[PDB]
This record gives sequence, C-alpha cells and structure tokens, in this order.
Amino acid sequence: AGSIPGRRS
Amino acid sequence: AGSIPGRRS
Amino acid sequence: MGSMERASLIQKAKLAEQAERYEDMAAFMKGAVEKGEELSCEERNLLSVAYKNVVGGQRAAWRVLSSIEQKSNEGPEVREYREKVETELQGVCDTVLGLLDSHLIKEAGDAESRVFYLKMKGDYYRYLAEVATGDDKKRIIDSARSAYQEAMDISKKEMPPTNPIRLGLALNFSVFHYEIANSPEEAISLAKTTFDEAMADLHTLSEDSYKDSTLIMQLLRDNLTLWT
Amino acid sequence: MGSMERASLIQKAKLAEQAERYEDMAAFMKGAVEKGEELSCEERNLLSVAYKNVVGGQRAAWRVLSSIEQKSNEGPEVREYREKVETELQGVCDTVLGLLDSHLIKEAGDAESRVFYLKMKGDYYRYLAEVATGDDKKRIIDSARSAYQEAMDISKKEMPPTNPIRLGLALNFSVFHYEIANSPEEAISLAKTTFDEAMADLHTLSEDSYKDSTLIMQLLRDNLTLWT
Ligand SMILES: *Cc1ccc(S(=O)(=O)N2CCC(O)CC2)cc1
Ligand SMILES: *Cc1ccc(S(=O)(=O)N2CCC(O)CC2)cc1
Ligand SMILES: [Ca+2]
Ligand SMILES: [Ca+2]
Ligand SMILES: [Cl-]
Ligand SMILES: [Cl-]
Ligand SMILES: [Cl-]
Ligand SMILES: [Cl-]
Repeated sequence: AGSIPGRRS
Repeated sequence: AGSIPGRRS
Repeated sequence: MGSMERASLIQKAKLAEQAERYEDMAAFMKGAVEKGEELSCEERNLLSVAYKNVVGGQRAAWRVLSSIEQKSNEGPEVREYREKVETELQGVCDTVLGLLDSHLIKEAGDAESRVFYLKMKGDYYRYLAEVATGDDKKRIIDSARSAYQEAMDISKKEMPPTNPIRLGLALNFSVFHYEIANSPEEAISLAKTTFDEAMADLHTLSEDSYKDSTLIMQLLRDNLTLWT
Repeated sequence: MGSMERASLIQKAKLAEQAERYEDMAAFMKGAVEKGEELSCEERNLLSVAYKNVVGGQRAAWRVLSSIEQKSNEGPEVREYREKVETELQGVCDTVLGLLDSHLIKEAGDAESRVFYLKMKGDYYRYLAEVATGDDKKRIIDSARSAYQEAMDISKKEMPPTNPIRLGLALNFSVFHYEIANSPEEAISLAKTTFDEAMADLHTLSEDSYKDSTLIMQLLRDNLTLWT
C-alpha cells in the first residue's frame, strides 16, 4: 500500500 | 566520460 | 541555524532540494521554523518534503535491516545496527513532532495550515508506530489516530473533497488503518468514500486543479486495487 | 569506532551497503582500517565502495550548485552553500587520502593491494582537482597524476592486461587526462591501447573472468565513442 510519496516540492 | 562507477560491492 | 536569516534558510532549502541534499534541506527548514514566524504554503511543503525524504531513507534502511534480523532469527551485529538506525529514525520523528508542538500547530488558525500540520503529526507518529513494540506501540498508535482524526474533522468541514491536502490526508489515514491499526475494512471504506466524493466534485475544477486532484485519486485507486 | 571489534565493523559495513547507508558504511570501514591490520581484497572493495558512494553524492550536489552559481553570474546564498558542500567534499577526500597515507599504501607490498590503493589515491586527488582553482589546482593535479602513474607502472609489470583493477585504473587515468589534465589525445590513446591489449588476452580467461574484464572494456569503448 502506498502513502503520499511526498518527496518532491 | 565515465569513470568506474565503483558504487556496488 | 540561529545566525542565518530566515529568507536565506528558505533559499538554501530550495537549493538543497535541487542538489538532493535532504538532510541539509531539513536542517535549513528546521532553522526557518525556529525563527518563530508562521510558514507559508510553499514553506510548509519544503519542510514536509525535507523530512519525508530523510525519514523515508531511514525507514527503507530499517526495513532492510529488520528483514535480515528476522531471517537470522529463524552475533549481536545485525540487531545492534538495526537498533542504531531505529534510534536515529525515532530522533528525526521526535524532532518533527517537536517542531509541530513548539509551535506550528497552535499558531495555525487557518484550516489549510492546521490540517497540513495535523496530517504531518499523524504521519510521524505512524512512522514511530512502524518500529514500536508492545504497549508503547499502543499509545503511539493512538497519538497517530487522534492527529489524523482531528485533521479529518477539520478537512471535511472546511475544504472541498478534491482539495489535495484533504485527499492526501485521507490516503495516509487509510494506510494507517490498513498497515498499523489492523483495520483493513476501515482502510478500504475510507479510500472508497474519499475517491467517490472527489470524483463527484471534479466538475468544479480548472484544468490544473483537476490534474492535482486526479493524481492523488489514482493513488487511492491503486491502494484499493491492491487491497480488494 | 575504537571500541568495536574489527570483524564487527566489517560485518556492519556489509549491512550498511545492503541498507544503502553509505555514510555509515564509510565510517565502519574507516574504523576497520584504523585497527592497523592490512585489508583483504574484499575489505578493500568495501572501503572503496563506501567512499565512492559518499563522495559521488557530494560531487553530484556540487555540480548542481556550481551550475546554479554560474548561471547567477551571467545574494551570497548560492555561493555560500556551494562552498559548504565543497568543504565537506574536500574533507571526505582528505579523510580517504589520510587513510591511504597512514598507513595502507606503505604496508601494501603485493601488487594487487598497492595498485588498488594508488588508484584510490589518484581518484581522490582527482576529485579534489575537480573543485580546485588556480595554483593549488596545479599541485593537486600533479599529485593525482603521480599516483596514477605509479599505479600504472606497477600494473603493467605485475598484472595481466585483462586484470579488472588494471583496467579500471587505466579507465580512470584516461578520464583524468580528458577531464582534468586537458589532454584528450592522451586519454584516447590510453583507452585505445588498454582496450586492444585486453582484447588480445581474453583467450586466456575463464568464463567468469571474461565477464569481469569485458564489462570494464565496454566502459573504455563507451568513452572512446564519446571522445572520437
Ligand atoms: C500530504 C500531501 C502532500 C503533498 C500533496 S501534493 O503533491 O498534491 N501538493 C498539494 C498542493 C500543495 O502545493 C502541496 C503539495 C498532497 C498531500
Ligand atoms: C577501480 C575498480 C573498481 C572495481 C572494479 S570491479 O567492479 O571490476 N571489481 C574487480 C574485482 C574485485 O572484486 C574488485 C571489484 C574494477 C576496477
Ligand atoms: Ca532577520
Ligand atoms: Ca579485537
Ligand atoms: Cl551499530
Ligand atoms: Cl495564526
Ligand atoms: Cl550554507
Ligand atoms: Cl604488507
């Protein structure tokens, strides 16, 4: 299952 | 130009 | 970073992101938060991106080490090194939680800022829960749940169902239900309802907002495909 | 890492590589070197892999920052942050060079170990040269050249032309000639002669050695394709 990647502005 | 990647044992 | 100007810290955080120097990015953004002013939308995203990258690398390393350790359980070095990485991960989570507690959440009055920070609070308690055992696991799980629930309550009252932060909050809370709380049915129900209510609101959006919302909806659908 | 056993440091370096924790890997291998015993073939590779990954990330960040800085030259923050990354990169190179000088090279009597360490010495002086300016650039360039040349002289006397370390040394020295020393013709000649002499020796190799040698030969050919 994936959460928000959230690693790029 | 590439040198030896050298980043994996 | 007390001697550096706030604006210089923000500028350097943006440079560190371009250079893929996420530890530096996080340190610059911690310094910016500690100047004591509220953060703009863009600055909140820089803070979040920085720490998500730092803790994401730690979590991936912890999972590799925990897998090796479990296989060896089928000298002390694997456990010792997993413990070292785990302590560093917990320290980063504690640092982010401390920024949120001193004083980002209490100064956040608009729904957009308050939801964003409460979602972060849920996420960093969830990362603590991933490595916790036993009874401290219980209290950490409840802290994550409570943060996400407060964020959900505000988001449902104050934001449209397509708002990307509302969508990402629901996505991450659904992951919490599935992976942490042992509530796969709650995870599936939340993802389904979120997806459906967003779909019904897409007609209100511009082309650019539509792209933002549908990108996160696809993540909800990807989880539903895996879970059902 | 003075209180940790040598064998535990090596074991943890291998775990850190699997976890993609290259800074930890390098610290474990530095501790292992500082125990004062010579390194085995496998341990030399762990040391090299660790530092190549650390300095590789720094070099990539420095190039991003230097590009932004040059575009701005067509406040002080870009230069300050490039300088910060540059200083950290120079510190890592100095650390590796200091391990080689105290005392890995002087204790290396077999050709395989001595060539490996002198190739490392050339490489870390080359990384210093990439960020150096002016006259200190000259002396750093000469230190790289001298290390590579000594390694080449030993390798040509003591190793077959297909030996992977001899091949990688020649590849990296050719890159030095092309990118650092402003000697593209010397770079092309060295890569061509190295490739041709290796090709003529492939018939002597087992299937596994053939794969090892041909992989590096392909890198020489890839550079020749770009340079000619
Ligand atoms: C939790 C979360 C993080 C990031 C996003 S986003 O990538 O859609 N984006 C929303 C608009 C803002 O600029 C912040 C980043 C959604 C949810
Ligand atoms: C400089 C250099 C590094 C690595 C290699 S390698 O990947 O072919 N390999 C050679 C055999 C040893 O096990 C060391 C690693 C070649 C050159
Ligand atoms: Ca100021
Ligand atoms: Ca001992
Ligand atoms: Cl450890
Ligand atoms: Cl406020
Ligand atoms: Cl700086
Ligand atoms: Cl010796």
